[PDB]
This record gives sequence, structure tokens and C-alpha cells, in this order.
Amino acid sequence: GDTSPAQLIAGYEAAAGAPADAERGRALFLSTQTGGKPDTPSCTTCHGADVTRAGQTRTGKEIAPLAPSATPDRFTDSARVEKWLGRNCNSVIGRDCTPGEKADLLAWLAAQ
Ligand code: HEC
Ligand SMILES: [C-]#N
Repeated sequence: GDTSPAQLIAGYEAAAGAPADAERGRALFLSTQTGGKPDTPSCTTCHGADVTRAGQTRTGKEIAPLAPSATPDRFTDSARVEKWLGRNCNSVIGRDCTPGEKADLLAWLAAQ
């Protein structure tokens, strides 16, 4: 792609002013939120709790696994991460994810 996962995470860490924390990323990803859309209370609603397995849309269509260990080119395009997170941070949390949240989430996801 046009970037590496490390370059993406570094960019978010610089915007947040702090290093990524993958344990915080894991906790946010598995969390149940109440501020966003009713049908999507968690990132796991579509991607599952184990990101090495396929996820499912809200209609049951298969979503390729988010883990780079199962799907190779994950997190190698800066616009694609922004485009999807720009949509589903709002759907799950009710607001855009901050750059620190994006750093933490990708740091956890990139190691799976
Ligand atoms: C269903 C409505 C979703 C919810 C809720 C969340 N995500 Fe998602 N995500 C969804 C799709 C259909 C896709 C694209 C399909 C694909 O195979 O990529 C994505 C994509 C992402 C990405 C980008 C991956 C890349 O290749 O760079 C990321 C980083 C991601 N999803 C993470 C993520 C998080 C952190 C969520 C909660 C805030 C979340 N997703 C919610 C579908 C859905
Ligand atoms: C997904 N975003």
C-alpha cells in the first residue's frame, strides 16, 4: 500500500502526543458503548471478539478478518483506515475516534 502500519500508528501517536497502548486498544475494541447507533454497540458487533475470524455485517454478509495474520494488506492505506473509522467510530461511540484512540486500536489490531 502507500503506508506501513507503523507509519500510520506513528502519525496518530504524534497527533495524540502519546505512544499507543495496545491494552487500551483491546479494551476499547471489546467495549460495549451506549452513545452511538442502536444496532452497533461495539466494534465486535461486526468484527467479532476474535479478529482472526471473519466478522459479519448487520445483514449477515461476511467481513474479512481484521487481523493482519489472517488478511495480509490490513492497515497499509492511510485513507482506507480514515474512511472506515470516520464512519464506524461515529456508529459505535457516537463521535469520531481521537488520534490517541486510533493509535491504541491499531496498535492492538496490528499485532493480531
Ligand atoms: C459494522 C457496521 C462495523 C462496525 C460496527 C465496525 N466496523 Fe470496522 N469495518 C467494517 C467494514 C465493512 C470494514 C471494511 C471491510 C474490510 O474488509 O476492510 C471495516 C474496516 C475496518 C478497518 C480498516 C481496515 C483496513 O484494511 O485498514 C478498521 C481499522 C476497523 N474496521 C476497525 C474497527 C473498529 C476499531 C471499530 C469500532 C470503533 C469498528 N471497526 C466498527 C465494519 C464495521
Ligand atoms: C470500521 N470502521
